[PDB]
Amino acid sequence: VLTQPPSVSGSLGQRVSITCSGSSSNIGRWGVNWYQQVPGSGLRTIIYYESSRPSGVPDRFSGSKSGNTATLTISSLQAEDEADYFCATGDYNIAVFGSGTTLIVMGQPKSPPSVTLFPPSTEELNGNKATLVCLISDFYPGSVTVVWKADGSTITRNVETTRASKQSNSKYAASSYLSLTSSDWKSKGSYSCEVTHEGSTVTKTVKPSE
Amino acid sequence: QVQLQESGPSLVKPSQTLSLTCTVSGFSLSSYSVSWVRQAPGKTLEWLGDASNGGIIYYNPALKSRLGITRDNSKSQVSLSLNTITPEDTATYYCAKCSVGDSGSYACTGRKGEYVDAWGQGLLVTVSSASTTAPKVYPLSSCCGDKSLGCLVSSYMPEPVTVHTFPAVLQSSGLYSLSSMCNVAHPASSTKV
Repeated sequence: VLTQPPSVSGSLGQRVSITCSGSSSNIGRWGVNWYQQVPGSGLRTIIYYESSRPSGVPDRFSGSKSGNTATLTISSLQAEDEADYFCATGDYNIAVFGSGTTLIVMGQPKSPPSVTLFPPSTEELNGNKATLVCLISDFYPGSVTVVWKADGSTITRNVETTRASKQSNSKYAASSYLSLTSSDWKSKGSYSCEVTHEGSTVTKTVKPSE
Repeated sequence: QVQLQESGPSLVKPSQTLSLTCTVSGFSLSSYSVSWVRQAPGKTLEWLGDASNGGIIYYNPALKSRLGITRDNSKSQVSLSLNTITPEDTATYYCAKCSVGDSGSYACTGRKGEYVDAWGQGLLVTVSSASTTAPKVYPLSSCCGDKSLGCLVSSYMPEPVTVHTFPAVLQSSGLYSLSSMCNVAHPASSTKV
């Protein structure tokens, strides 16, 4: 396996580069290719051999090789470059890949988390089960913490929360669920989804009266 | 244009055989090599094997005892079978079109002009004993008084599902659930809503 830095950071417009370290039997012997992978999507080849660009790949992307290390450079970082990057070549009898680098775009301003907390439905309670859905949208950075309350008391019973995601606006999103029974939702008077974000709580609450 | 489509069961039980087919179009397998690679969740890429335009099959020696790859130019298909699977074989499986009939190295690398010029979309195959479950979907509204819609595709298996949609969560029930900011589509369950 070729070694790549786990992450590289830069702000918009900066020059950033990503290295790929191997040996004389791979990077030292063969050309080196690079693949771009946007989170959730597939793969795209952006550089091959030395610094060749497939059609459609802008000239901001370039590559070079020095000894047993290959370097992928973005001369001016843009927002659509936030993705993972993998180097690729061959060894004696196998294909080898780099361990991958997440390219992080830093220097962004903060945004408040939009929380539309929803109660379950009449079909769910007729099948005696309650699914509280706490959706969180548009915040930077992505390190929010959600604490559920039942009339003002901590809850860790049946709490699953997707970690910080990334849609398409250079921000982060997350969803949290409360998979409790029918009586458990009808018992208490009010449940709340308390979301923390850099020292800011945006609590929402619907009570079973409606 | 050029297109590569991965097909096969996306949920296989451990110890069974995982089989996939890549059907290609827009180009002839007599002209270009085709590679299979996979990416386990949150991990890097792993090479499975290559199938050159001359019928030569190159394997990852770490997987050769379980791996078989076949190439049918007449049907424009390159297939893979992987037996004796375990959850370590859960991955997104990609086929890929090489720019040449046979590259100097493996997985379409090596010499000048040799690169993957078209990637498949990938097919996530989950290795698990769970049963294929079509999701129970409901609407999500907040009609409880305010001074001011989402979907509830819950309890399905396996991933993925297609619909601001959120990534799914793995509840303790062993099933997946997600929501969106309604048309949901679970290809493994064959159901549409």
